[PDB]
Amino acid sequence: ANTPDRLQQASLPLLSNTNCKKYWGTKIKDAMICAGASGVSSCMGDSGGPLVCKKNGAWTLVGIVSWGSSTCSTSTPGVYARVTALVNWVQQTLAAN
Amino acid sequence: RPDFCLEPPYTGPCKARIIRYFYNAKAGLCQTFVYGGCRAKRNNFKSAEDCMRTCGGA
Amino acid sequence: IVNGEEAVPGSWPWQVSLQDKTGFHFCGGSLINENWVVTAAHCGVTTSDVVVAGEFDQGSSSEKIQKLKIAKVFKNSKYNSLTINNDITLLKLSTAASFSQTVSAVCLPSASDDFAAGTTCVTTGWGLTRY
Amino acid sequence: CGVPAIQPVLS
Repeated sequence: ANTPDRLQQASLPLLSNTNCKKYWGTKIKDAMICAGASGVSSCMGDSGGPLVCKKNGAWTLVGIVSWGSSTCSTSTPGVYARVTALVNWVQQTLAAN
Repeated sequence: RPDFCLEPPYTGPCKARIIRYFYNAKAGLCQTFVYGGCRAKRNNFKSAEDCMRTCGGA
Repeated sequence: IVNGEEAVPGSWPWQVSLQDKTGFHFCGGSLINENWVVTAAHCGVTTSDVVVAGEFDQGSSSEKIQKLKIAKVFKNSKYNSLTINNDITLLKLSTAASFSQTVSAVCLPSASDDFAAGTTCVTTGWGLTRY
Repeated sequence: CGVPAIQPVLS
């Protein structure tokens, strides 16, 4: 009931909202993207961390660890904030402060 | 003694790791627990005192 | 993370740990530049929490870890307490991170970008390893 | 951005 000492990593795939919705149904929203059910699961203490994807050889922020199964089940999809949807907002703020 | 004070601590679907206080009807006092960050229940306070005033000896 | 492997020290240089004044870690975060961290809305960061960059082993004291402060916490106005949507929050660093080879920055996608389903991405963090 | 100094592994 204690978090890891050394930082951790796990490799998981992205899902299609469609396919993610096979599990979460309507709880899935526009600014949400899913990844997981592959045998690894984000869990308590991981929120606000990153789901990065290799774009053009560069790791890109694709989502922020948000929510999911209440027992960090590794068979269900993990739901992350969808950065492509919030990126506009990110920029208006950076660009204003 | 609102009946929510009887409810067991609720972590939630979110994945953060926040310390909150709930009311433990069995021991008659507020304890701490890890709330996930969203969709809280009412037996979940930000301080033990609030928790004591609200569910105190419920 | 559950069923993940332990990382190669310093390989995900954007990853920060958000912690309270007493040192307790409650959420991860990621660096997008010398001055800004993108973390989740519901993490509920404040200007009293501290951003900690450079760490890997939170047990080891002997590490070149930068321990920065929060100037402004920008919670996304559209975030939803109940639906958990638009769960994002920027943090303006009171004091910029010194980008080292363990304190780099991640790339923001373009609003225009489209990451195909099946793409193998990676997630990191110091969260429970078992529920 | 996105290019770390120490390469990550098994990723």
